Amino acid sequence: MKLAILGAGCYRTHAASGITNFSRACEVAEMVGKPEIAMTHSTITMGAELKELAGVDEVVVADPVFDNQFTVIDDFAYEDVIEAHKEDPEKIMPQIREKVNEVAKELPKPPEGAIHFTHPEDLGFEITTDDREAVADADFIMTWFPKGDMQPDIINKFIDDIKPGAIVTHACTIPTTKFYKIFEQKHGDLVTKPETLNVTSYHPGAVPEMKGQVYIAEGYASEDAIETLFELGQKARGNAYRLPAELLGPVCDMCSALTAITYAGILSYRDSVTQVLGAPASFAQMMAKESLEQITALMEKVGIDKMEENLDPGALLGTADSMNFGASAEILPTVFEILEKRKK
Amino acid sequence: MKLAILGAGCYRTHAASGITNFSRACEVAEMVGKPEIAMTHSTITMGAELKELAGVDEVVVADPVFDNQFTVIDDFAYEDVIEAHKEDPEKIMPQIREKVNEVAKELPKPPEGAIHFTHPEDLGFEITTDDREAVADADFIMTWFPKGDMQPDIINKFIDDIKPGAIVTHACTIPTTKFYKIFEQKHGDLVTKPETLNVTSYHPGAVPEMKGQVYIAEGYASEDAIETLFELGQKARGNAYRLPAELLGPVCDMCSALTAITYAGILSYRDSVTQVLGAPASFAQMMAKESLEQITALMEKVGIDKMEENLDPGALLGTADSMNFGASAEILPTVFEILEKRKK
Amino acid sequence: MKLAILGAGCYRTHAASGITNFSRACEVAEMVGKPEIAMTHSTITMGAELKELAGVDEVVVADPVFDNQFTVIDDFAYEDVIEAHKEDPEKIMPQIREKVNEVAKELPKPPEGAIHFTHPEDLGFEITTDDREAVADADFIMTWFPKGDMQPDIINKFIDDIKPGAIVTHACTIPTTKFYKIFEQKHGDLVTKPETLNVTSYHPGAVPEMKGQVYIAEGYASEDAIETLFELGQKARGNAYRLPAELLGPVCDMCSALTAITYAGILSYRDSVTQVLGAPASFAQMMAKESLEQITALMEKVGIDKMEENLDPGALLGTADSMNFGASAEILPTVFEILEKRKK
Amino acid sequence: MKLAILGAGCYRTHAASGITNFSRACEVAEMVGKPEIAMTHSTITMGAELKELAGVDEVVVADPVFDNQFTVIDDFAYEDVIEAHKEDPEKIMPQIREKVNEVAKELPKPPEGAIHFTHPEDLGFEITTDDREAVADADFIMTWFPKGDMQPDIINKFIDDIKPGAIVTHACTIPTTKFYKIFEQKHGDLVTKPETLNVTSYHPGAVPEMKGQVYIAEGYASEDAIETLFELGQKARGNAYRLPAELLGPVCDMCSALTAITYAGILSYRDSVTQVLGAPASFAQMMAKESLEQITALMEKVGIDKMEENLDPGALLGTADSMNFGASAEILPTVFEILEKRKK
Amino acid sequence: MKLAILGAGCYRTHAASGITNFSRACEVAEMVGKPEIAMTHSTITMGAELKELAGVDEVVVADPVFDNQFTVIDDFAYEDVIEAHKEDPEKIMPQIREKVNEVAKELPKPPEGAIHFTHPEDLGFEITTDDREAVADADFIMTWFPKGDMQPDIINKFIDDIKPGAIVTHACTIPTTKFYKIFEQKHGDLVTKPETLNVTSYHPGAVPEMKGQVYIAEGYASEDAIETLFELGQKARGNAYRLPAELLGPVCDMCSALTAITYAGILSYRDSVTQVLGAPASFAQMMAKESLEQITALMEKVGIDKMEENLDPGALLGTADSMNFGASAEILPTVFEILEKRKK
Ligand SMILES: Cc1c(O)nc(CC(=O)O)c(C)c1OP(=O)(O)OC[C@H]1O[C@@H](n2cnc3c(=O)[nH]c(N)nc32)[C@H](O)[C@@H]1O
Ligand SMILES: Cc1c(O)nc(CC(=O)O)c(C)c1OP(=O)(O)OC[C@H]1O[C@@H](n2cnc3c(=O)[nH]c(N)nc32)[C@H](O)[C@@H]1O
Ligand SMILES: Cc1c(O)nc(CC(=O)O)c(C)c1OP(=O)(O)OC[C@H]1O[C@@H](n2cnc3c(=O)[nH]c(N)nc32)[C@H](O)[C@@H]1O
Ligand SMILES: Cc1c(O)nc(CC(=O)O)c(C)c1OP(=O)(O)OC[C@H]1O[C@@H](n2cnc3c(=O)[nH]c(N)nc32)[C@H](O)[C@@H]1O
Ligand SMILES: Cc1c(O)nc(CC(=O)O)c(C)c1OP(=O)(O)OC[C@H]1O[C@@H](n2cnc3c(=O)[nH]c(N)nc32)[C@H](O)[C@@H]1O
Ligand SMILES: [Fe+3]
Ligand SMILES: [Fe+3]
Ligand SMILES: [Fe+3]
Ligand SMILES: [Fe+3]
Ligand SMILES: [Fe+3]
Ligand SMILES: [Fe+3]
Ligand SMILES: [Fe+3]
Ligand SMILES: [Fe+3]
Ligand SMILES: [Fe+3]
Ligand SMILES: [Fe+3]
Ligand SMILES: [Fe+3]
Repeated sequence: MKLAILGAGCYRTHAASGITNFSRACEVAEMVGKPEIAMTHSTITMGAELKELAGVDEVVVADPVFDNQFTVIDDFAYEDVIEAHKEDPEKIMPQIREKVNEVAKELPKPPEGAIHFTHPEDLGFEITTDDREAVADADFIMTWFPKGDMQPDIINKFIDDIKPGAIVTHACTIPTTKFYKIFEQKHGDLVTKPETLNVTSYHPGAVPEMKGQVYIAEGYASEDAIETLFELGQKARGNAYRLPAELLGPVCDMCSALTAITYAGILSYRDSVTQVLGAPASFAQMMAKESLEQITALMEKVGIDKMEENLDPGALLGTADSMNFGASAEILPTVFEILEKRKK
Repeated sequence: MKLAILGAGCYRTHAASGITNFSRACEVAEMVGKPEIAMTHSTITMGAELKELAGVDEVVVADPVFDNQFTVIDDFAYEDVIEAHKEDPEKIMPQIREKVNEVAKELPKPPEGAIHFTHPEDLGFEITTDDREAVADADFIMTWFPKGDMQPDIINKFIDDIKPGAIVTHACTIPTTKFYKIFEQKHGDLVTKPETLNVTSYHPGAVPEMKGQVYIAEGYASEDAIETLFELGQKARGNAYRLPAELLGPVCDMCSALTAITYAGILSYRDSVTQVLGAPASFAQMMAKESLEQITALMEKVGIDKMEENLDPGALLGTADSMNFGASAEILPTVFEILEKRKK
Repeated sequence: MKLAILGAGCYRTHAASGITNFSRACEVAEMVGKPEIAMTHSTITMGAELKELAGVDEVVVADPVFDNQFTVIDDFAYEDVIEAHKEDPEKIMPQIREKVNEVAKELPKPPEGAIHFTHPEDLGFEITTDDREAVADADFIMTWFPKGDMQPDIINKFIDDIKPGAIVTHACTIPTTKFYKIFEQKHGDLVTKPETLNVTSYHPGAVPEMKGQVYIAEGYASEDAIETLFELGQKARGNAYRLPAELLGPVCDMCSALTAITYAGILSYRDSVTQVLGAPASFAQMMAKESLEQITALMEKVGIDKMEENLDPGALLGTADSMNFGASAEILPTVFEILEKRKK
Repeated sequence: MKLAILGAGCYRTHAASGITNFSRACEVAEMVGKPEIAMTHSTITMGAELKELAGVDEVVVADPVFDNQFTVIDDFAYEDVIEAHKEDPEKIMPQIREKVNEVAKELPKPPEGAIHFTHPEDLGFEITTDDREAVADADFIMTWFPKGDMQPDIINKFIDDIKPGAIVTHACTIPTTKFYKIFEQKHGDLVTKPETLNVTSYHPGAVPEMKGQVYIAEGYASEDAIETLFELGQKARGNAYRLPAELLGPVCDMCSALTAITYAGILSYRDSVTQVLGAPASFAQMMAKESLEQITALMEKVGIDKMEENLDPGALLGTADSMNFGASAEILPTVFEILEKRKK
Repeated sequence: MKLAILGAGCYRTHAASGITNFSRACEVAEMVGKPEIAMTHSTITMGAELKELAGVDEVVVADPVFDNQFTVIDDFAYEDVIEAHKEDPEKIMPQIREKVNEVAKELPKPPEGAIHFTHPEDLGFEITTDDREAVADADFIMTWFPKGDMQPDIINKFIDDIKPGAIVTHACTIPTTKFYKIFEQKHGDLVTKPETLNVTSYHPGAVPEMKGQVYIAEGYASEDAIETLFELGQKARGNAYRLPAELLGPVCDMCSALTAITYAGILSYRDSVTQVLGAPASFAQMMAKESLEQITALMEKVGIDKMEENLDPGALLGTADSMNFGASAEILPTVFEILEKRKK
């Protein structure tokens, strides 16, 4: 298998957030005995995992920055980073963040400059600035691009060079639907077998040097492609989730808390209805559909900031008690406390 | 099992059509050795099949007509009808149609009058005019009502008397969606297990005294209820089809020919794409979706009578040839002949 | 009239398909006594037809490739191609395909390289690499561009240089709706007469060197512009079809077979209903709308590959027979055979 | 031709409005020399016109009120009403209104009581309380029913007694779409020619005893039926309008003023664009669509009462002047005055 | 405050229209005693107003044209332009238009060439060709770009250089919704405070050198940002309007006349209903919604050019009279005259 990584990333925004570390990269470095992995970031971490843990034989990284100001900070010893991450990463992260922040004051932003600590060539990756050459014969094209509306112009330079059947993954900067539309080939004048590509995601939560795990979007790749990528992700990232593409946004670090609350509510309510009340799941679903749709419509109509002046949180208290049994009895206590505090 | 048939039917429109006979009723009469079944019609045929072939122990028929002018024509011997249907039903059907047509000139229409040839009491059915009493303890309520907008007022008289879990079937005079809405119980003030009913269909093609077979709508009954009814229908009607409720209309005697052509086209096209061209089914589906949606939208925009002045049938000929292989090669010959004759 | 062709095309994918030839180009070459037309392809064939058969006085072809590796293969004599196409094109096409395939191994793809056999300058066309200069004073701008999402950036370089009222046509790589949006001028601050353009298509089936005919999209150009282009296409391509723009995709070589089957079904069903049954076309249309919409919705809900496990093909057989008369009786035989073979 | 009028009407709400008279009924009375027509109202006026001016040979009026308290006020001489309506109807209308108002204090509302001044039997109409018998053999069924949600139960008693092809008209108390749904016969089990009815309207503006004219809804009857009814209406009501059914509501006495303003604006704007600016009508239409849709959406979003706090009327003044030429220059003066007075 | 103007504009289309002048620029020149303002145009006028009347301390103009053929016409004395605009601008505008038209024959269009009369550096503005440097530290980014589909590629070069919270305004060449989508940042992997921008408009009617006033789109910026911009616009442009973004198009110089007519109708009808009839505004709104929606749907269904053959203008006359009172009585006279002339 040949992996082509399109976009090496820059550390600057990771450092600037103040809240990331190298825990996962350090774990992988120790697993495979290659200390330089410990300070990889972004797609370089993910490529090193795929190469060293999942048997991906050939890795190329393409990014225009390699002909510009690709900057490798060498101030930090890999073994010191590994050691700090064994107990408290914040022993060393403040020094790293301060150095990166200083470099980023004058170093241009990508693709003119990028900040790394391990050169990808030292991981056995090929490097290039030519996306067309990187994707040649690639089985897995891992794209890591800026914001979605810039992606068609980037991709259309190399789309016709992609190997038929290749797995192509998108960054969270674009919805899967829109990324797929770049590749979708519909109508034609010559009846030849289409060069179908398998569009999906290989998207980490947080930043991949910090956390394992990976999210694989379903809906736009074959089952075989999803299974292949899921198994790679299990080996390389430590765990993987395959999920409908339309749920990627809702499970990101900004949104997931709300999706999680709502989902826990749906599942708990469903189980109270079917397991204790004894009604069909379809009954739970009909009630849930109307409840979810109407609370969502209220938010959109009046604004999330004005919901309480339209629906007093206290209005729910008396009637919500009626379903306080079974699975829902685990979650309602906290909900009642919250709504009691917020009632008019 | 108790079956409550709500609506006995009238033969008059069957006779008036000029195109029906008693072939199936005669077949069942011979199978079970009860000649009087041979001239049943409508729900009475279906009830006799369920009782005599599918083990339904108790049958009641409710219809207001039993207190009005329920008319049993006795001019025809069951054995003569059976004998005629062994080779040519039209030996006897013209005499039957003429008699029914004459009776129908003065006999009021249902529910004031109804024309039968076998009294249901002679089949071992209970008869009543009270729908509320008929449905008491019934496991299968087979409704056979006039046009859909009259059904809520009829049903609401007995809906609260129905046994929880009962299977309730609707006539083709109402869509399943609308029939279900009569029964749907949504919101409530007391958390008790809902008295869920299993809404479906048991609908024959043509008229049931003429043809076996039955259509069972999916979407609004439990899987167990659909399976129960499907197995009853196999035994009682000789065959059964379970299908999404929304397809009932499209498979009726007025519509099915078009649905059949379109479906045969979809399946043939799909198979050419996947089996010969080697593309994924999803590719066939994306093309089919746009093709079907746009040809449908054209019809709606300009009228079915004006399609050819907008899309010349000849416009399709050259390009349609490009997919002339595999399964599609069986159906395209006739299609090309048709479009060639219709081209501008 | 001045025609500006934007995009000369490359033969490589035509050769690679294994299924095209020069039949139409050869026919035109013989009609006008210019053998070099016989090995034109793509827009060059169409331009030669317009110039030599439809009186278009001035033709310019613009393509960046003219300053890059525009490659004219001279291995094949025009008269040998013409002679072979009189009886069996496959006497010579394999040699041509093999040569093109070999050249295409190393020649860059367009716009860096392109494969032709007749230089457009030898047809009396002006050549340029500047789209802005090509479109100056052009009455007909025939665009032949890659995939639709690349077209705005190409077109916006020259859109303000187009002559008011010009006819502008798009390749099948973009839907007419989306191409039109590039040109649509809505709001403004100075009330001056808009420089309205006439957006349509001039799109051949298959490849134009192989087959005559042309498809002209309606909906986004004046009636006068459509009529002008239709008459040019009749003369230049031998026949023409004008059709709603939204039907272009559905009539392409990949899709047309399905559209053709469905359309033949609609027309046949309509005619049985109106001509034999004697009902209004509106009755046929109401049934057809529901049938088409529901069979399409089923496909989308369960997948084209799973339709039969939801709607048994055999379910249609009994009821479809009821409309077996009139025009529908020509098409139903094949349909019944297909559904009988596929029934559960 | 046989006309069946279903609903005789009651005068009480006409009198109570304080604003109606018998001008049209008096005109018809004088035209045909039958003074008793002068104090007909509602459908009785329209039936008398159809019989006496349009050759309708047979008229029956059905209404339950004929077996209840059908009340004919005889206090007023027809010739005195005719004479007053020659110059000032308000010489006599106050006396009539006061008498009707007094009678209506104790007389039950229809169908238990109804107030007339001319018994329909004295116009040569048959009277009945049985709708089923009235519609027998009727070519034109003029329904005049209360509010739409009561109409299915009324109509379903007689729908199966209607002559195939009959013209059936609805009161303004129901939209044509909903009335049509009562009659629409879709699916069926026996392929016989449907008994298609021609659903339309014959609806007067104001009250028909006061004003001539009639509105005939298009969309749900054959062209022949609409033409027949239009020609009857021209003769009987003095003028007629045929219009899309969906525009009936918008042209009623409550709504028409707004529809008229908007329509005059659309037509004036269109003509300025095409005739003076010289742009295609499609350009005017694209601008008008967005303008109409967005002003409508604003009203719905903020409420008709809050539009000005969102869109200052003065915001339109400067830019609207730019189209002040041609047809629009006739209507803009008043509009500018209005918006100037309303500006913030 | 730092204002970055992205796009200096070109006068050529203003001159070519034949209908603009420098009235507002001259007024501002006289107000602040800087004659060179009198022949500014486009964003330069607006920048000079903001600097000289609204206290904006720092103005930079970025445009690629400054490194190409930025052309300052010096044939006209500022004081002569000011003097002419005191009484009749057409004393001098024809000479200006002719000169500009001649220059524009050979000068390339922007961004290769642009026509001005006052160099922005002579107004105290910084000039640059680098948008990224112009937006650095800018509080108000006034963009003035060509057609919307070119804007993402322009903006994405500098979007990450914008100061958090900056106000960013768009030209009328793009809808606010689409411009906002360029900037919208949705999902993310690191929970840091988003760098929210305040997207709105600062759009003049006509051309800003001719007319004061400005339109500020609501919906995509904070209330504080809208208020800030509204107050700047009041001072700098002389008046300002804040309105829902979706109404910008409808109030442009091409569309406003129709929007104005319709809005005046809505307000007049509403007031007749509430103030004279005494009904709730919600009653007026329900009627208006149906009227507006249906007249709009008719236009779309049949075409703006075919409305009268479907809805006779005369059909409205009789019923529209019924609401002829109150506010509507001011506007109906003209409407009735128009519809009377147009009736069939
Ligand atoms: C900071 C950051 C991050 O955490 N996550 C993601 C993706 C995700 O979470 O799904 C991205 C894109 C990112 O931004 P970053 O700037 O680190 O990476 C973008 C990369 O994208 C590269 N790039 C820009 N244009 C091109 C191009 O035309 N081709 C290629 N191959 N790389 C390109 C840049 O130089 C840069 O290395
Ligand atoms: C002729 C005919 C037919 O072939 N198929 C169907 C149904 C289908 O194909 O799905 C119907 C309804 C039908 O009409 P028919 O008039 O034969 O049957 C309607 C029956 O419905 C009965 N009925 C009317 N009102 C009531 C009521 O309130 N309760 C009951 N139980 N039956 C009622 C009538 O008296 C009559 O016997
Ligand atoms: C092979 C092929 C084909 O059969 N049909 C179509 C259109 C259709 O069926 O509707 C296209 C576009 C095509 O692709 P091909 O690569 O042959 O043609 C695209 C042409 O488009 C040219 N091109 C690319 N960028 C530009 C540009 O900016 N301007 C112009 N004028 N041509 C351009 C290319 O160099 C090339 O000659
Ligand atoms: C006052 C009034 C009016 O001006 N316009 C309309 C219609 C329109 O403008 O389109 C109606 C219905 C009306 O109400 P009105 O009460 O005058 O008329 C309703 C009539 O409808 C009759 N009616 C009620 N139920 C039935 C029924 O079952 N059958 C028949 N035939 N008439 C019925 C009533 O007794 C009454 O005579
Ligand atoms: C004539 C004209 C006008 O009246 N109004 C508007 C806007 C509105 O009414 O809302 C525009 C855009 C216009 O077109 P004009 O050609 O005058 O202005 C476009 C400007 O936009 C500049 N431009 C083009 N590309 C870029 C770019 O990448 N960056 C910047 N800063 N300016 C650019 C051009 O050189 C030019 O000066
Ligand atoms: Fe991400
Ligand atoms: Fe998210
Ligand atoms: Fe049926
Ligand atoms: Fe049907
Ligand atoms: Fe681009
Ligand atoms: Fe094509
Ligand atoms: Fe297609
Ligand atoms: Fe009315
Ligand atoms: Fe109305
Ligand atoms: Fe503008
Ligand atoms: Fe506009």
